[PDB]
Amino acid sequence: MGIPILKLGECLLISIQSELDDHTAVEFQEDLLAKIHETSARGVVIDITSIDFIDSFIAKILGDVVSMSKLMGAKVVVTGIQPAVAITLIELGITFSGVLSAMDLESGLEKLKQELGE
Amino acid sequence: MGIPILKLGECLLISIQSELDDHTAVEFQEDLLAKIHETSARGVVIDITSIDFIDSFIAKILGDVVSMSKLMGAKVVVTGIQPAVAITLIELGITFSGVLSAMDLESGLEKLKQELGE
Amino acid sequence: MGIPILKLGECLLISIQSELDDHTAVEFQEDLLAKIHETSARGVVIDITSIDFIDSFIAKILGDVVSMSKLMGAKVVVTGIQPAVAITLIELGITFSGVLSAMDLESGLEKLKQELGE
Amino acid sequence: SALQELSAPLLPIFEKISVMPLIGTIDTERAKLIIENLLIGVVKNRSEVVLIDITGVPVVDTMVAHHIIQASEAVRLVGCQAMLVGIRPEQIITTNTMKKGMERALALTNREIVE
Amino acid sequence: SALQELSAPLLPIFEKISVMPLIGTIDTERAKLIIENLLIGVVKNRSEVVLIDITGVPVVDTMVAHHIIQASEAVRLVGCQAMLVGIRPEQIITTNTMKKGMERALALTNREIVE
Amino acid sequence: KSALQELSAPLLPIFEKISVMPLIGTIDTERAKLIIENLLIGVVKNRSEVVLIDITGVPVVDTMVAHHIIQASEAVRLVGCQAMLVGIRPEQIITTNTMKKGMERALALTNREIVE
Amino acid sequence: KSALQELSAPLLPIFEKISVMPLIGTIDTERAKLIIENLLIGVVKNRSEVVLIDITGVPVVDTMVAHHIIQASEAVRLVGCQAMLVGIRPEQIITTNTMKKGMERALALTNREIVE
Amino acid sequence: SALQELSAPLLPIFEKISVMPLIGTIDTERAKLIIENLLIGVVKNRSEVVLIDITGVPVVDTMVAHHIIQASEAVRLVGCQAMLVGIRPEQIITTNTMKKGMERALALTNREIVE
Amino acid sequence: SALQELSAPLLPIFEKISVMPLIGTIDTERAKLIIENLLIGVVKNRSEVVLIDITGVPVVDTMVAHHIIQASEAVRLVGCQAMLVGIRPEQIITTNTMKKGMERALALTNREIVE
Repeated sequence: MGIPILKLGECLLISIQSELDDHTAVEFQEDLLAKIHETSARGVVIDITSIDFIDSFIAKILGDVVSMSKLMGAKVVVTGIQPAVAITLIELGITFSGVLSAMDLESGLEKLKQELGE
Repeated sequence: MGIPILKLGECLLISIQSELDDHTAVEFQEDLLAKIHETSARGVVIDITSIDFIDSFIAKILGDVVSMSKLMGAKVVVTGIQPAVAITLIELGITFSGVLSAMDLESGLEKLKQELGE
Repeated sequence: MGIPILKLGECLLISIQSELDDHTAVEFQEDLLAKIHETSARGVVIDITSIDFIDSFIAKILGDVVSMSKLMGAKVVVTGIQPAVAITLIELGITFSGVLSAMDLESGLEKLKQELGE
Repeated sequence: SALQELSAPLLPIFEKISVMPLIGTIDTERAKLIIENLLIGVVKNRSEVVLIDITGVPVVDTMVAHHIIQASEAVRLVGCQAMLVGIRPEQIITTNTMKKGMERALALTNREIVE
Repeated sequence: SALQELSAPLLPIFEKISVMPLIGTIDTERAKLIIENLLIGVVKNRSEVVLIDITGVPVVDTMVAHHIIQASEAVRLVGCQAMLVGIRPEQIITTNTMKKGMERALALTNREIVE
Repeated sequence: KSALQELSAPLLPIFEKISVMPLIGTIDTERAKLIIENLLIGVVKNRSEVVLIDITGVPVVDTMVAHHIIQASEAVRLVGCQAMLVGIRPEQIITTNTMKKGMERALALTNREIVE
Repeated sequence: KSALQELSAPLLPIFEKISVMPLIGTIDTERAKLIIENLLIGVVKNRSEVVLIDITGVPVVDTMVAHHIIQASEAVRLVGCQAMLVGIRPEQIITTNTMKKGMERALALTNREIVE
Repeated sequence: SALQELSAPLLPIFEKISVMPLIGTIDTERAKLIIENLLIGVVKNRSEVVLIDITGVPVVDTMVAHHIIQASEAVRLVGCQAMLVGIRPEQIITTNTMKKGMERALALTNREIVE
Repeated sequence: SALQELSAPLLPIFEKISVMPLIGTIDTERAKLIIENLLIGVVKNRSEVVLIDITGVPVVDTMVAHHIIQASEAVRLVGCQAMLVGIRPEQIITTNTMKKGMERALALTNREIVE
């Protein structure tokens, strides 16, 4: 499907396969938000570890959906950014404060267990 | 290709979006044990909440990946079995002892962390 | 002369009467900074309840003396704000962070004196 | 008539926004800020859980969620929608539902509910 | 073009009423009972403090005062005006102010605000 | 044919389900419910008609029967009514919303507490 | 049409009732059981077939699905099999004597003990 | 060379830069970043204690002191020289000396060094 | 180019040897004893993990190991390779990894790590 099915213990856990287009990523923002409407979770975990290339057009969407789902009412971490994509993501001039990027998926939920439910 | 895998620390929260044939499923089945032995695995949580129907060309594989992955050295649970897909297992020669089924992806970790750790 | 500073012990209250002139706004800016220079204050509470409307040139002055007295070294607290002038403060480039606003004068010292030294 | 809504539990004071997605209703600002000093209302919830889409001028709504902070404590916009967050030509606390925004409202004024 | 909104502070489902001096708005008899049992809401307030007046028929307003008693639990008229209640052609629990009717609702489900 | 209606019997506060029958020959559940009320000693029972829509014009065979059990053994309660069922009332009795919270206060009136 | 067999929905052990419906055409007692098993969850459930005479030759819709519901409902149990009904023996599942001492051990499997 | 400079102690490691103020060394932007997903290096330093001076290109230097804020965590520069700090074309955490930079790096990994 | 590592966390000393396996760079013996007494460097390491291989030069290298044991204290070696120790024409304390080599350095000077 490209999008996963996602539900995990008063949080969420969304994975992302290898993708290249912004015809997938436009509905993908609605595919993430429509779950967090019905499922009332106080934080998602987006994982972009499998990707090796994100263009400057698609980097707006992942540069938005962190700020989008915060406005919905859930914190957003982004886990496992590759070194190739993390260089070219800066050329999209970010103001990333509120990203809370962990290193891998195992230490990712240890951060949202610290934020949610102390 | 299609079906991902993701780790949580001595666990494996694999998912299934939609299944078509055994050629995808054997590619999925070969992806499972190759991702077992690469890391150290203790328990695999299989999510099957998004399958409409099944047949014995496919259900024989999913009815035996319990018997595959138990011998590899890890327990397994099959969480989220659909009502219509469970009644299509009546033709099978039932050996589903210790398959340790659950109801949803949250309760998979409830019946797996009881077996292992705090 | 109509804008009387008054000590209360490490805190300097003030009031503002019915203003109708920008000539007050150049008279008023001096005595606020001069009294806070001589008296070693640590927090100034401003009461602006008796105004119906503040012109954009005057709100440029009153919106800056919350920073000059902050740069002088005392936390400014603006209390007693009529709501009908806040709509006129919408179109102004208001970045009122750290101004620590309140509602009435009891809400002045229950906020600032709590948040300063005690 | 044209009169939207106002409630008042008075330790906070919150409100409900119905479906009037037109820019001609500036009155939802001017019916809120009149009581913000007529009673001692500390924190508030806009609670726009029922709505379809904003036109494209939300500065009657996303700026009145700033000038409440000039009069009083903060604002807790509850329950944005799918097409609502999907357009942002433009911060705030923005929790999820009404049953948890009231929990942090007492928590930001040091109260809680157990028995 | 009809609106009688509600809310949900996590056990009870209280309701708000602006001035609807008519009989074509029969919806508050029906649009309350369907959300009453959609989510499990125990206590249901009325909060009709802004209402002048009741013309000749609170029969709808008193049927629903005894509907939800035998549907789920204990309605509460909140702050009925003194000029309004003088209409008496012809029980239930009630209060004076919206801020304390919620507190005595919490006592009838055995919870209380702490600190 | 359909003369079977319903009965069950859990631990001592019993209940009796009622599925859909909007007829006027419903005198059986007026009778066969009271039969088990002293065939076994059940103190408090239920009615559980959360799926029954609707009654035509006869609460006299539906709520005065909730007064025999007040004097047979003890205080039956209605478990859930649909909003359009009770939406007409040209007509008291303890009731509840669902079975999972109606059976809670059933144990309160008969001195039991389900906790661990 | 008699579009009912029975199904109740109490607290988490969600049991069931079955009258004398001894015919293979009543396959409706399967999907009506399966669809509720993910509507709410259910960590155990009962059947309570205390009134049934008799299963003709088909336990393959009754006792076969009892392990085809272990896949979702976590160890269903039979409650109160009749005397002559167990004379049927073509060829397991937890059973008990009756509801009042079947519910209690069905409460033991969900961390709930009766305390007064 | 192409394998320029690194080590790998206990969980928060460091980096080290000797005198090479040439734009052709783009490797210290990249060759450190390959190690960050190689092992889980949470906090890492820079220690440019001997470098005079960055001419007009801290894009290879300061922007790669923004990647680890989005890769793992909390990069910190150790002892910028007295002449380099006057050169500022354009934040983060930074320090003076490697031993005191390590200790306040161990507070962001919740350990210490004293017996 | 003819300079390798002026390097210290200053209670012990770290040092890294990258690829220069040739007899001409004796300066890692000269310039490393310079900073050795320029500060209070008790323990120091080598960490020659990237070194394949030593041709005929331990006659410079192990003479350095004869010096700090009679200058200050107990130099140690971290991470000799497989084919590196296979060269044996012809001692000291060695370890395997840098993260655990520091522990045996701190245990030799009585310091431990909590948490």
